[PDB]
Amino acid sequence: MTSSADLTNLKELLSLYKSLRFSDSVAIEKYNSLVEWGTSTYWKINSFQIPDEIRSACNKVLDSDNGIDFLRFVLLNNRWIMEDAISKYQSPVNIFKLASEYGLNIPNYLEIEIEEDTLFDDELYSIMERSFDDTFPKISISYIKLGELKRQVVDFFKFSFMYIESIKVDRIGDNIFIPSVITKSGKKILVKDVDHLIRSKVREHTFVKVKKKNTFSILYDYDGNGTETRGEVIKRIIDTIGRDYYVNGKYFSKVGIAGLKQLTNKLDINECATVDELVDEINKSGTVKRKIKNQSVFDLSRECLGYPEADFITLVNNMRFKIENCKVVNFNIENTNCLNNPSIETIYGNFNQFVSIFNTVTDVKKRLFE
Amino acid sequence: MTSSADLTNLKELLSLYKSLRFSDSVAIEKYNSLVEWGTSTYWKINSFQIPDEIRSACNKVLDSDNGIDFLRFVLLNNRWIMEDAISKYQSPVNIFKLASEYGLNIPNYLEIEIEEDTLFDDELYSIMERSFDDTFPKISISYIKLGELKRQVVDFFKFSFMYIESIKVDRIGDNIFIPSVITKSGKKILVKDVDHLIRSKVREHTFVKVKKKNTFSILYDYDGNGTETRGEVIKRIIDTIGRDYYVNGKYFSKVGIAGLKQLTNKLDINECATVDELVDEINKSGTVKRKIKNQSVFDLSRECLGYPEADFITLVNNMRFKIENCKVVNFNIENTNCLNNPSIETIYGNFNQFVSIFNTVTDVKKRLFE
Repeated sequence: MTSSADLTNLKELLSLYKSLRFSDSVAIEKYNSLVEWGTSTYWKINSFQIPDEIRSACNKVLDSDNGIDFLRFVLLNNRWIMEDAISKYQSPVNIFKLASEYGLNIPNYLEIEIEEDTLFDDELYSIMERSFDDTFPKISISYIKLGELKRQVVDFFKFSFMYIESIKVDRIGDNIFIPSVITKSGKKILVKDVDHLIRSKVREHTFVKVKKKNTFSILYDYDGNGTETRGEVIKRIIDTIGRDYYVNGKYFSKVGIAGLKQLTNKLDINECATVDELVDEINKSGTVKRKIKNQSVFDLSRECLGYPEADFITLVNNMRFKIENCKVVNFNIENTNCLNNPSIETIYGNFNQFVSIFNTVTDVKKRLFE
Repeated sequence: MTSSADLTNLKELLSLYKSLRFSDSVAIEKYNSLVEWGTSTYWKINSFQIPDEIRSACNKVLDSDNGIDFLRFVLLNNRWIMEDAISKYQSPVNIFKLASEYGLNIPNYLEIEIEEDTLFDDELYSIMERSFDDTFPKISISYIKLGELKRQVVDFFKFSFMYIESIKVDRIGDNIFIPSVITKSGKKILVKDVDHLIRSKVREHTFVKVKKKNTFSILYDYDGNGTETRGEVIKRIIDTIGRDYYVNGKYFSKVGIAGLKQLTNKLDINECATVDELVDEINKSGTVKRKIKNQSVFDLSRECLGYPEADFITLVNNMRFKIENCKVVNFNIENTNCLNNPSIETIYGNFNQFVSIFNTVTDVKKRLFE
């Protein structure tokens, strides 16, 4: 009832099971048939970097069914609100509960049992809309029918032209802000990130397409006559936001102790909340002092920010400056073409942080070999 | 006067000279200094596939000075008209003469000796414009100052709105055509390739931007409100050109014996100008007959055209057909979304050739095992 034949079949399963990733075709078809046979005899056979707070719970709930290949999160308001995962056999009904058990933000799952496949209308979405209470701006009303791995998607909306007057920031978390487009008619409009704002060509004192929906209203993508190149937009908005914010990831952040933070990082020392604490920690560290001594404020304050080696220079050589006491007080870029390079604008938006850490390292280097 | 030291220096030059491609930095700086020393002691230390007619002469004239890293050709009217090459020390004055000696099309080099760097005006370009006699549509008036590796570029022009009425082909070579936009005012307008035409939202019976210049007038790129997706354009133009042309490279070509040509290619046989010659050559070839027998007209007439394996199917499954005697007489695609894929439109434009070779292989397979 157990022979050598089954042994041979399972041996081939053994050998090619973890060569399945890139096997040859006959192996994959044989495996489809041998998972078949063994199951009745042997019973076993555009998103970006999500930091770890979510990846831990992801690693747990992916153990709930090995058909799960990814998890689908909506990033909103600096929150990862899962809605489902790409599973092959497990209906997400356990999955959102699990993700709730593992610290993943889930929505208010108010799913009307649908018998006949239908698309929702005025009430059919409105009433669920009240019942949802989405402090998160999620506008896709989708219903999962259990028995499938897809969904029914309903959403209705208008669009018009709104007259912007100015652009703002709005704190949403720790030191983090978003743009709230302010209109000549006293209304605020939302966007997703900084790059949504950029892509829009958003400026002041004109009309633009906006998609108006009842619970939320979102600044509509762009469709018009674009002659205003990207760099001009980047420069304009970087000035408009103010000189106190740099751009971290999808968001802003004020310049502050994070400079001392990164710097203490780069020199293998303890956290120093103030500057004299820093100079002390350096001074007692003969190696850190002696490895500052050989360097320049410029090379060091750019190595503490990881700009690659060179294109930094194509930037630097494109602006004029204002210095006293060997210390930057002002600066301004005058040729805007370089910003049209991708690797360039990531450095440009991230500049005021570099200026500040530069002044700081200047000061410590002055007072240390003082 | 020759010692062991020089031996050591040249040995390092020897070792790292052809590691220079990806050496480490000290090696490259040492090499900069040792090319220096040895030269006084040892005296030695968006273009696409250009077919070989030009690459042979390229390989010769790149031997004229090893500072030459590429050659810059302007492709025009199915001709590779060189204008210079990226040389580091050799002024192109010998290079265009060389390229003339090796069968490379050169322009009419009428260069006014400039003393003071200046930009040309009405006469200053016009007179040279007559003297040039460019049966090729090259509009860049650039002057090389000898003593540099750059140029002075002058060109002035207007633009307006022209009312197209229809679109045409125009034979330029062997079996090759171009589009000549025909306007409601009886004028013809030029373009570079098919893709210029595509990325031009070109249709019938409306106004579009055109850049008007004295000797040539060129259909201006697009800048307007684009809501008409790419696939719709592809379909429209493929129909407009006619059912007798497929798209080879940047150009068109009539369907014809090239089918028999490619087919004879794929089956390792002699050229057969007519179909019965073909059936004979197959019939006497027992191996070729016997390797047709196992196949299907479809798989074979798609292998003779190299469509990869699969997306062909996403195409095929998107159109309706018209067959008699197991032989396609008509077809028409009804879902246009797939054309927005790049690998898809290259197959779509190249279709009528496939239809024709399909009918042919059907016929030979019928008459052979007849």
